[PDB]
Parts: sequence; C-alpha cells; structure tokens
Amino acid sequence: GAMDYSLVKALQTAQQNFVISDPSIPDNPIVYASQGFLTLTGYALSEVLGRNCRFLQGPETDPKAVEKVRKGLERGEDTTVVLLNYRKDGSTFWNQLFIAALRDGEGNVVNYLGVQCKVSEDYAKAFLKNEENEK
Ligand SMILES: Cc1cc2c(cc1C)N(C[C@H](O)[C@H](O)[C@H](O)COP(=O)(O)O)C1=NC(=O)NC(=O)[C@@H]1C2
Ligand SMILES: [Cl-]
Ligand SMILES: [Mg+2]
Repeated sequence: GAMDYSLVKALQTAQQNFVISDPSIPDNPIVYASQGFLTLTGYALSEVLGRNCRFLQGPETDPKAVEKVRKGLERGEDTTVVLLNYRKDGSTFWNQLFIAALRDGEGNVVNYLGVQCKVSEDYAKAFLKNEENEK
C-alpha cells in the first residue's frame, strides 16, 4: 500500500504534503494524500481519493505549467513546477510540485509520488522568473 514505500515513510516523518497516484487506473487518480495536503487544500481524504490532482487547478492556473507536468509524465521525467492551485473554498495559493515515477524492478511505473510545498507570492514570482530566464 501507499505507506509501504520507504520514501513515503520518510516524507511522513517530516510532515510533508504529498500524494500518490495510480496510473494503472484510467486517468491516474490520487490513491493517497497526506494530512498536510488535506489541510492545505480543504478536502477530506475520502473525497480526494479517486480524483486526478488536476482538480486543484482553475482558471488562473497557467496552462503552460500544466503542460510541463503532462509532458514530464509522458516523457518519463522527474518534474518540478510552481503553479496556482485552488482550495475547496475557491481560495488560491502557489504550489511548488515535485513529481517522480515510482518504478518496479523492470522499469514499469507502478505509482507516481508528488510532493507539494505552499510557497509565497514573492517566491513563486522569483522561481517563475528564473525558470523563464533559464528557458
Ligand atoms: C503524483 C501527482 C501529484 C500531483 C499531480 C499529478 C501527479 C501524478 N498533479 C498534476 C496533475 O495531476 C496532472 O498531472 C497535471 O495537471 C498534468 O496533466 P493534465 O491535466 O492532463 O494536463 C497535480 N496538479 C496540481 O495542479 N496540483 C497538485 O497538487 C497535483 C500534484
Ligand atoms: Cl496525470
Ligand atoms: Mg473518493
């Protein structure tokens, strides 16, 4: 299960926000979310489970950031982005996402792990300016 991964245990001991998805199920839904993620977003665990995490996006989310995530998942790459997300009540926050594939012995992706850090507007600006300059 989700909490059997050693890196998940490690993340828990530091009270990180994270989610685990299951890409063997159509549309790669969330199958575990940590307490910090639930508090940050305003959803109960049961409500999150079964949703693709794109449910945190909304009209002011930059589709270019979302496309970077999509392509990373498609190309088998680790990906790090900052993008605007939305809580259950519609309020917004900047979310720094760190996503990686969890693989079996043969390279098959068996789950994805995504860590989330709420970041300040100032930090998001500077991150995104750096990303842009570095393109
Ligand atoms: C393990 C994992 C963790 C996250 C996420 C995905 C995975 C697989 N995503 C990214 C979305 O679920 C999704 O991959 C992106 O929106 C790109 O796919 P698209 O919507 O098909 O373009 C998230 N998008 C978000 O906007 N907010 C988040 O908190 C999650 C973290
Ligand atoms: Cl996805
Ligand atoms: Mg559910």
